[PDB]
Amino acid sequence: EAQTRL
Amino acid sequence: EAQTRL
Amino acid sequence: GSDYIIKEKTVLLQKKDSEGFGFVLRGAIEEFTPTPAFPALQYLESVDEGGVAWRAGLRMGDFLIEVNGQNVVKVGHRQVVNMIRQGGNTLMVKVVMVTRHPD
Amino acid sequence: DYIIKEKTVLLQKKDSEGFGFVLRGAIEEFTPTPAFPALQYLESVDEGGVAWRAGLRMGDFLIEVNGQNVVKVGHRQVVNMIRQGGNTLMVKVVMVTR
Repeated sequence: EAQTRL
Repeated sequence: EAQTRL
Repeated sequence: GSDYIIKEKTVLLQKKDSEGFGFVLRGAIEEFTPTPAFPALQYLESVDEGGVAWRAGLRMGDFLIEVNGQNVVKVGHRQVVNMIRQGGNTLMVKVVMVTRHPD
Repeated sequence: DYIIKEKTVLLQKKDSEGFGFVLRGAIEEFTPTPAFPALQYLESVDEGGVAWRAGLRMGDFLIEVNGQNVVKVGHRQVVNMIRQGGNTLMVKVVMVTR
C-alpha cells in the first residue's frame, strides 16, 4: 500500500 | 437502458 | 446520506420449455465501475408475482452478478440476455439485493 | 447482512492548510466487495480539521472524487485528482458498518 496526507 | 422479458 | 443493506445469493431456476422464467431483465458501451447502490449493469426490472423466478426467491431490483457461472457484472444487456438463453430451461443466477434506507 | 453507509460531502480548505486526512490505498485487478468497496480509504482524519468538520471519518472508502469514480483507481492517481481540485474537494464515501 501507500499512505498520503492531504 | 433496455429491457427483456424472460 | 443513505444506508444500504447488501445481500448476496445464488438461485436455481428451471422452467418448462413452454414457459418463461418470469422476469424482466433491465440494464445498459463505455465505462462502468460497481458502486454500492449499483453493483452491476443488469438487474430485475420486475418479477412475475407467481412464476419460476418469483418462486425461486428472486425479486425486483436484484442485480445480476453471475449467469450460469459467468460473471456479468460489467456485461451489456444484449450479451447477458444471450447467456441466459444459452442455459435454456435452467438458470443459475448469482444476485445481489440492495435496499436503500435514509441515513 | 452487510450495511454500507454512504454520503457525498464538500470540503473547502484555506490555501495554507490541508483537508486534514491521511489517504491509504494502492495488485492491479481490483474487484469491489461490500467489506472492501474501494482501493483508497481514510486511514486517519485529524479531529476538528476541514475533513473532520465536513463529516469524514477513519475507514471511509472513497467512491468518487470531484465527480470521478475512483473505486478502482490507484493511490497516486487519486492523490493527484485531489490535488487537482485545489482548495475544494467534493467526495462521495462509504463506511462499511456491517
